[PDB]
Formats: sequence, C-alpha cells, structure tokens
Amino acid sequence: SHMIITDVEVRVFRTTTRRHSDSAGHAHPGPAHQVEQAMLTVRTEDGQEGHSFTAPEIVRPHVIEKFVKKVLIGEDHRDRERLWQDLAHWQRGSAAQLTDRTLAVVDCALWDLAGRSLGQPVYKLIGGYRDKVLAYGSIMCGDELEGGLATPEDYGRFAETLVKRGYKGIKLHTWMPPVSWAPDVKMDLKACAAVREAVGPDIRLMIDAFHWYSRTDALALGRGLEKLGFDWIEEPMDEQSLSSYKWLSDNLDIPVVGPESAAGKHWHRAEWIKAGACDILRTGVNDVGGITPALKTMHLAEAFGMECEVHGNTAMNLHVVAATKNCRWYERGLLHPFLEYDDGHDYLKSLSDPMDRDGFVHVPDRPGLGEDIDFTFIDNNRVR
Amino acid sequence: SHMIITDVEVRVFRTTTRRHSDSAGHAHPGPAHQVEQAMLTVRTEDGQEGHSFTAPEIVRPHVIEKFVKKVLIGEDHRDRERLWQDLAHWQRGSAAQLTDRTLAVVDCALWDLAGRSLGQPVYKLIGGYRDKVLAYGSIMCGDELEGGLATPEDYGRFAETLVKRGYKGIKLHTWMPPVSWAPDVKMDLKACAAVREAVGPDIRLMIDAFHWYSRTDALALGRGLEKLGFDWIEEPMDEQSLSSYKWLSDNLDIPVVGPESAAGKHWHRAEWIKAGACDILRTGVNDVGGITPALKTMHLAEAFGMECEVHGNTAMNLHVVAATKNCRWYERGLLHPFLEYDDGHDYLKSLSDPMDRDGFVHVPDRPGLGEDIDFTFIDNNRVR
Ligand SMILES: O=C(O)[C@H](O)[C@@H](O)[C@@H](O)C(=O)NO
Ligand SMILES: O=C(O)[C@H](O)[C@@H](O)[C@@H](O)C(=O)NO
Ligand SMILES: [Mg+2]
Ligand SMILES: [Mg+2]
Ligand SMILES: [Mg+2]
Ligand SMILES: [Mg+2]
Repeated sequence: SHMIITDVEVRVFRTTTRRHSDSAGHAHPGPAHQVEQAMLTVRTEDGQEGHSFTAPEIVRPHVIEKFVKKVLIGEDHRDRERLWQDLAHWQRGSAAQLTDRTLAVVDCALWDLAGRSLGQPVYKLIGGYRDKVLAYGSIMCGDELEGGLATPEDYGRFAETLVKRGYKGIKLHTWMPPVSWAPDVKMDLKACAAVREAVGPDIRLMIDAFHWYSRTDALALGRGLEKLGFDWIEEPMDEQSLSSYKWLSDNLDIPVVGPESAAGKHWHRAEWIKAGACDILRTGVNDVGGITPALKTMHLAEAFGMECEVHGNTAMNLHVVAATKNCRWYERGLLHPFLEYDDGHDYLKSLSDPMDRDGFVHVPDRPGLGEDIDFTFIDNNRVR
Repeated sequence: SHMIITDVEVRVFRTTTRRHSDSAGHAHPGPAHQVEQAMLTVRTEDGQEGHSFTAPEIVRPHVIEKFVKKVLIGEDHRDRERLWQDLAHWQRGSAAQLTDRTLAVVDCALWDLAGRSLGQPVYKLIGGYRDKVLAYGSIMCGDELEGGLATPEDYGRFAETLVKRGYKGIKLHTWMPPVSWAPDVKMDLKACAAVREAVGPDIRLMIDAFHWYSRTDALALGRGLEKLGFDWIEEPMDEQSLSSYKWLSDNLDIPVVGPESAAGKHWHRAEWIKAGACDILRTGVNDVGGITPALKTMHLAEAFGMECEVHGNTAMNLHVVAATKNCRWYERGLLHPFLEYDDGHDYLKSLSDPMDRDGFVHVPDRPGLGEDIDFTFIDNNRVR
C-alpha cells in the first residue's frame, strides 16, 4: 500500500519575472516584478512525491477540495488512466470550474510521481523515441516597444539573432490587440517578409497570427505566406468554427496547423482530422488536459499519417515530444530580444530544455519530469 | 549503461497440449501431443531480462540475425518507440520475412523487461485503468466431434456450462472448412438460436463466423443475428475488402466489429474508422505488432468515441485491456467442452488470466507481463 496517495498539496510562491500578460492574455516583456506561481504536490504513503507548476487559480482550494482530493486520495497513484477519466467525468457537472488546465496539472504531477518513484525520466517510462529534438524559436506576440517587436524590421533583426543561437526553425507571433493599430494583415506579411529576407530560404518559418481574423483576412494572410515559402499558418481564426478551418485549408496550399485552443481534448481533435480542418494536428499538455491525453492525440494523428505539433514549452511538453515520432519540433519560447530565455526561472536550479548550438534541445537525464526544483527558494518565497 | 541491451535469445521447447490446428489454421481439440513453442528473451547489461512466447518460425534465426539483433543490441531497452519504429521501417524491404508477428513478440519482450526491471506490472507502467475486467467465453471453431461442437445443440449445451462458470458474455466461432459441409449460414444461425435459447436474454452474445462469406451471405447472417439480439458480428467477410465492410455495416443494424486480421496496424485501422467500415474497432497485440501499437489503436478508437475490442487471450492482451477504458471485454479462450482452460499450460506455474465466479479476470499483481514462467520446465524440455 506504499503506492496509495495520501496527500494533495498546493504551495503558492512568488517568482520574479519580466514577463507580463496584457488584458487579452498575451505575453510581453515589461518591468521585473513578482508574480504568484503555484506548485501542486501529490504524495504517497511511502513519502514519494510528484510535482507540477501552474497558475494559482487553476489549483485554488475550491478546485482541490471539491474535485481533486476526492478523486486522488486513497487511490493507487499508478492508475493514471482511471484517475484521469474520473476527473474528466466530473467536468460536465463542475459549474465550469473543473477545467482542462486543472486536469493537466494533476496528470503531470502523477506522471512526475511515477517517474520520481522509479527513478525514470517520464519519456523513458512512456517509451522513448528520441533523447534530443530540434526546437523552433517561438517569438513573443508583437508590441509597440522601440527596438523590441514594434516593426517588421524588428522581427528580421531578432530572427538573425535566433539563427546565430542555433535555431533551425522560427515561428512569428505577430501583432494583436491591445496593440493600438492591430491587427493588420499587410503588417503581418511585412514582418514575415523581413524574416525570410534575413534568414534566407533554408530556415523553416511559421506564423501564429491574430486569432480572430475573418475567413477573407486569413485567406489573404495565407496567400501572402505562400509567396514566402512558410511551412505553416497557425490559428488565424476562431477555432470554435471547424467549418472555417475546413474552408481555409481547402483554399490554401500552405499547411494549416490546429487546433491549439479548442476544447474537447483528443475527442474533438479527431473531428478536425475527419473534417479535413487542418493539414497538421496540434496538441499540448495544457490544451488537452495532461500528458495522458496529449499522448492520445499524438497516436491519433500518427494513425492518420499526420504530424501533431506540441504547443508549449516546459518539461511536460518536452517529454511528450521525446516519447513520440510524428512531431517535428519542441516549441522553445516565448522569446523576445529584451529577454534571455537561457536564464531560466528563479524557482528552477537549471533548464528543463537546454539547447545546443546546433538547435537541438536535450532532454535532461533526471527522473520524473526532470524539473530541477529549488524547494528552498519556494519555501523562502511563500504566499500561501 | 545498465539499461543497454546485450543479448537477444530464443529458446525452443516442447509443450504438451491437446490443441491442434487444421490446415486452415483453426484450433480443435485432439490427441495430447508435444508441440514446439518458442520463448524470446531480451537481456540488458545488468542482467535483467524480459520474455515473451510465440511460434518458433516467428523468431527463427533468419529473423533474429537479419533484423531483430541489428535493431536491439546496443540500444537502451526503454526506447520502445524508437525500437518499434526501426523494426517497422525494415518490414518493407524484408522480402516478407519481418512480419507483424515478429514485431509483436519483440515489443512484448521489451515491455516485460521494463516491468520486471522496475518491479511493475506492465499495465501499471502504462497507466492503469482497471485491475479486473469482464471476460467473454470465446468458443473454439465448430467441428465434427460427437458431443463437441458438431451440432447447434452442442453449442447450446456448452453455453449453459459457460454461464455456470461465471461468463457474462459468450462468443461463438461457428463452422469453417475443412469441416466437410461448411460453411452454411442457416447452420450458423441455428447454433446462435440454440445458444440464445439456452442462456436467455441477459447474457451477451457475439459471433465470429466463417471469414470468407460473400456480401449477400454475410448480410443474411447479420439479419438472422438481429432477431436473436446478438451484440456483434465479427469477421464474416474477407477483411482485405474495406468496401465490403462499409456496405455490410451500412446495411446491418447489428454492430460489425473489425478489422481483426487486416495488415497495416493502427494506420489501416484509422481507415476503417474514416470509411465507417465497422461500428466497433478491433485490435490485438499479435494483429498490430505489439503492445505499443495496440495501445495506439485503442487511443485512436477512443478519440472517435468508439470501443476497440482486443483480440486474443494471454498476458500481453490482458495488460492492454487493463490499461484502457474503451474495451468491454478480455477474450478468454479458445474454449471447448473437451478441454479445461483453467488447467493452463505446462510451461507456466499459474494462470495469467484467472477468472472469478462472477466472470471477472483479475490481472496478476506480478511484474512485467506477469507470466509465471517455469524456466526449469523449459530447460528440461528444450529442442533448440
Ligand atoms: O496569442 C497568444 O498569446 C499566443 O498565440 C500564445 O497562445 C502562444 O503560446 C501560442 O499560441 N504558441 O503556439
Ligand atoms: O478462424 C479462426 O481460427 C478464429 O477466428 C481465430 O482467429 C480466433 O482467434 C478469433 O478470430 N477470435 O476472435
Ligand atoms: Mg499557437
Ligand atoms: Mg490546403
Ligand atoms: Mg475473431
Ligand atoms: Mg449498421
């Protein structure tokens, strides 16, 4: 009975970061400040622990007490499928409070617990495909910061820097509200043209555009991208409209990738395959409710001979990418010329995703998710 | 480097069984006799081992030397996805010698090795869903043995015995060549009616018919089954014809389950979903080339909200069933009134799939695949 879960705990602590998020939820660099971060811990009878990080609201007491503890406490931690399905079945009646984000942090903590318990990296437990993987440099949303990402020329200069760092692929996130003049398709294309000019034809280029363009605007964006040899166009329209994506993919020659933000996990992603709403599937640990369903989405895509690109940085997504074949990249970012991604986080002693000068991220040979957690820092910086 | 594979070994031994296979490959009870059986062993630097069983031809020297050793030796055994994909990529150029059967035994041995190494049952490593599962009694193909499975009445009598044993579901395999008069749709339906009469309306009933009926004969069989409230019809036609199954499913009200024997693993099974060639998907460790791709098939089906029923008995299939939700049964069989399934095999010290009196199979709490191997018996009974 050493494998039985005895405790579920949340520690909220302050992290110092220059990353801010605007009113729409987009990241930007700004003043160094302290932000509240949460760590979820699952503990078993024998004292073994698994941990994962998320925003405090996602693991607030309402959610832990009403849903999470009731599913987990007293259960064999290795029954990840049963526990995941139990939590999933409680979402419908949760008054919209038990979200996929909550499922994700719980599932990740359970995987970390299994890996730490067995002394195994998560991707090795799943069944490894690769120990290193190419990363694309994922550029932060556009801004109005002088020398930052304010002009098309700003994107081109930053792209040169990224190529020097070793990235073999680069993804632009272009301008979005509340940027004063945004969005504008012509501006987005000028940024794309500036980057292509700067890096030449042998660097892979992708764009993740304003996410609420009309069909006609997304069509015009896509056409412009084809002339620049871009590899994909990502989420240029509201993904709640499967039909719009079917239409856009049918019209555009450039591959459309998605859905990133759509609900319904692997079940709804199957519908994207069936409807021909994308050329390349998308998944992500946070987007589909954990490592467990992310793996399902990867397998789903593979059975159709499709790639499925994994949204998001951090260990949880890196381990999905390392355990699977049909994904071209790990997404490393978001990046901005004002910030140094390789500096990491104050609550981690080292990077979860270090990248060599050839543009390969090497999965750390550390058990569980391999997050090198600075528990002392977290204790010294507690809120609640 | 303790996890590096150092050896791949095959031991052929004699097992005493009353099971024979006719020239078409169907099992029947006959004289007790000795049959050659193979055990594949994968060993790592630290001396840890994983084992799996198969027919000797499937792991003969040609296949071990030309393919299996070249992929496995010197590799981290935990890289199951990489090793599986490497073997898969060698099938095309293998002059038809590297079969899904070979991939399956290799993948199974790798899973057993991981589980044994960590002291974990394979389904717990994957991520457990259930520790016990309902089994259906899977009845051997029909025969011409008096009191065996020679008449419709014989099926009904055997079905009564199975309900007493605890089975909540029963699947008939009906008469096939080389049975002298077979096949015959009206006889198949007489057997089905005899079973329904014997067990009443609350036992679930399935049929797996002669596998090469024409469209029109399978249609007639299906219509007949609908009047008897059967749960599914399985492989009544050549599965090489996806179109025939789409037609049959569209015409029949009774659920069609498949494909069992079709090649192409999870990739081809996706096409069965897309074409609507079945109502319930089918997979099996031996049919799709291992535990790894059987899991993929289960996930594929789950994303479409479908069940995927797992073909075959033994530990390897039981662990797939135990790790997943969208499968109603474990297939326990093949069964015949002349044989006692619960007697097991001479080369296993106990059953991999013991069933309680309520018809639940309990997954053994033993590491790896949990096969309780009698290594001493195997050594005393060696051939090569
Ligand atoms: O609009 C945004 O903030 C970005 O699209 C963001 O969600 C980013 O993480 C993304 O979509 N990457 O692929
Ligand atoms: O034809 C046979 O021998 C049976 O159909 C056999 O393949 C059996 O294992 C099966 O199909 N079970 O579902
Ligand atoms: Mg995106
Ligand atoms: Mg297109
Ligand atoms: Mg069958
Ligand atoms: Mg039908």
